[PDB]
Amino acid sequence: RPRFSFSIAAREGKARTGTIEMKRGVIRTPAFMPVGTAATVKALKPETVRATGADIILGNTYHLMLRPGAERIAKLGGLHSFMGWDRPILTDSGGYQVMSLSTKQSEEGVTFKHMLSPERSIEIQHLLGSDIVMAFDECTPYPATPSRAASSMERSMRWAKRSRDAFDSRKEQAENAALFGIQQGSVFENLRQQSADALAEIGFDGYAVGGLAVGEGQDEMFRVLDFSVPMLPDDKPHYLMGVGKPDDIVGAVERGIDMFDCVLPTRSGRNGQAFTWDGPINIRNARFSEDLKPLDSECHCAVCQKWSRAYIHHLIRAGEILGAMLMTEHNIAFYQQLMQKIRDSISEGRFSQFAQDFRARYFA
Amino acid sequence: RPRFSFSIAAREGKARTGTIEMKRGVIRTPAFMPVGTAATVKALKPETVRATGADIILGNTYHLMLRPGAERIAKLGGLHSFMGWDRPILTDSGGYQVMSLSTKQSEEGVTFKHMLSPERSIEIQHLLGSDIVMAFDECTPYPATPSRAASSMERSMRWAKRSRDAFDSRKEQAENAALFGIQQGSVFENLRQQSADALAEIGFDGYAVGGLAVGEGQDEMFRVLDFSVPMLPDDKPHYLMGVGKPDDIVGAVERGIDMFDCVLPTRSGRNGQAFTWDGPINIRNARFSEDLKPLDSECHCAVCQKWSRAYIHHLIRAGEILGAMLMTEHNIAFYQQLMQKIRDSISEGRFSQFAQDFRARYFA
Ligand SMILES: O=c1[nH]cnc2cc3nc(NCCN4CCOCC4)[nH]c3cc12
Ligand SMILES: O=c1[nH]cnc2cc3nc(NCCN4CCOCC4)[nH]c3cc12
Ligand SMILES: [Zn+2]
Ligand SMILES: [Zn+2]
Repeated sequence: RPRFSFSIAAREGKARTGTIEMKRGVIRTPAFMPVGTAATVKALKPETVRATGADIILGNTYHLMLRPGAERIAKLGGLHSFMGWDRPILTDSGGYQVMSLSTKQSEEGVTFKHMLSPERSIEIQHLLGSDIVMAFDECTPYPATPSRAASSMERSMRWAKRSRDAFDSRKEQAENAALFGIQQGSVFENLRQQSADALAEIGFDGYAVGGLAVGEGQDEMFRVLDFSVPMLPDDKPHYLMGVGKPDDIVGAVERGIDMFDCVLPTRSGRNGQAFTWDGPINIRNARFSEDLKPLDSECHCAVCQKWSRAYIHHLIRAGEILGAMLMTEHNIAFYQQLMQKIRDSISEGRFSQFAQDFRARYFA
Repeated sequence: RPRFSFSIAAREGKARTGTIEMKRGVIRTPAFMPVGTAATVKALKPETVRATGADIILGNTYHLMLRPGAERIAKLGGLHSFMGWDRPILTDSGGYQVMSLSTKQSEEGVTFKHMLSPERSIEIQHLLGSDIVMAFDECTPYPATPSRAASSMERSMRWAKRSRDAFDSRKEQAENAALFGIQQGSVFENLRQQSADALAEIGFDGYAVGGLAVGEGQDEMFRVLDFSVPMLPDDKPHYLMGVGKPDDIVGAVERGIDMFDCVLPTRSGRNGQAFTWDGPINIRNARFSEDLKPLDSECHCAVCQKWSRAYIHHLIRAGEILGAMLMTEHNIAFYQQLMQKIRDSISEGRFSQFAQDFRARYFA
């Protein structure tokens, strides 16, 4: 019923658990968003994505704005109808992948081989029918000089204001969707503070920590999160973009993050990597050829209820589509079970113990 | 409950409809068997294969005997457990693909780059836990001289007797599975008769028409079926190997065939060809880019209940796994709906009219 309502039900240290209520559904936080690259979570029907426990998916905009195109998807009834996912979708701005997959940069926006600006990005996300819209920003490369990081962040803040204005100008979008801003500033505490101040001044429904998971490594990422997350408004969701491995997620939650997206469970799945409570395994390895156990001994997913490591080993080695399907369903389910354990442990005031127990076993 | 019981419930001309009862399930005839190439019906979970209406699948033996190997599959609990399909499986002998995918031929069997003989084939199928076992034969190439066809057929008949003996020697196989013989003789009526006589003398649970769908074309295939099928025992199932397109199936049923297998619905599915009552379409074609209709307007499958041509067009053009999944599920469901319409129309004594109506619309 509500457009966007974030409620925090429980806390432990910097960690929070709660819910975001939106018109298309409730999102339990901390949340993991499976990534839909070109209007599909690779190798999964939407009903299967939901069966794993996902409340919301991320829709990449960059590919969709090229093919089939945002106007075409709108003509076909919007992204939800098009792909058959009726729950919330968070769309990215399209700019991150422009820089990584295409470019000419200016104050207006980015030209690439088309022009993408804050205004055009917001309109594209509107045409897709996004529930959570990301402001159009610039992900500062790493490493960056303080001066380069500063000028980059400042441009992102101007683009954040333009994103806000474009979103607010579209009545139907403002009434039915939410808008998140993205903090920049590289690894520099003062710039992160200036960025947080600028975003709070403008005002958003949620705040992402941008500019991380770009090669800096976990120690440095955690160091930056240590000071950066407390700068954001406490009463709104905190979203860490493009993170990450299970241990990255646990540590980020310990530091105040409420939302995550990553291609790892899907991409790894197709490549033969399965996540387990005892760490990742490569199912192609010969040691699994006669292993009748499920991928993970505790996992509640449909794959682990029915098929053996030996069978999935065979499928992946044979290049069979079903191999990709089963690995992906399991990995996404594993990620959702991780999030559920995180939510329950915070709710119960035993998250610290969970984090310690998780790491001891995962890295044994 | 029974090992193998074929009952004919209704007839119209040469067409029959009925059931084969086996320990793992009932098979409604005329039946279409989706093909499982390497212990998977490509891009489908077994539950989805069943949801389309399939009563039985065909398991290719050739690939499995190489990897993971028949002894390994037996150690892992058999093919049914391995792949998660608990209903009947018909296994081929492995010899057809040896000739088409690998060879040295002799009276003992075939050597290839391993030796495959009637005895080894039967043992492999036993290790897999097959419900319907195919005799090991030789598919005569087309065209063939009468003398070459004759010597080839005669060798197949000797191999059929050896297959029978090997099957009967394995108590557990003889008690729980069925054995089909394969008629040869190329396009020659006298040789087809000699082959049928030899097979009936030995005695099988079912009889396949071999040596067809090997380049002869539909007119010639139908011509050979016209005289060949009546030579087989009327009271046992008739199985046409490797057929075929929807119109091939309808015409073969008109000529007395009860069982079919073909890679077309699965293989075509992955390649972008969808079967419809108005003929096949290629979903990649630009004309489908904004088409909100389902693949077929009447189809009862889950794919046609939920997704548009436009979406599947997008998926297939993007090389997305979900595209292969949806196309394959629809095509297999379409084939099963065809078989259901065939069964109902024969039961109701209106199959002739159905065949005419089907062809008029399919080829309009
Ligand atoms: O500042 C950002 N602004 C807008 N989008 C982003 C997306 C981002 N994605 C990553 N990292 C992705 C890490 N992946 C891990 C798996 O393999 C692919 C890379 N960092 C990101 C930062 C930003
Ligand atoms: O005498 C036979 N003996 C044992 N196995 C067979 C398998 C057979 N498979 C075909 N034809 C297959 C036709 N396919 C159509 C679809 O594209 C691939 C070929 N004909 C066949 C004949 C025999
Ligand atoms: Zn699992
Ligand atoms: Zn359909």
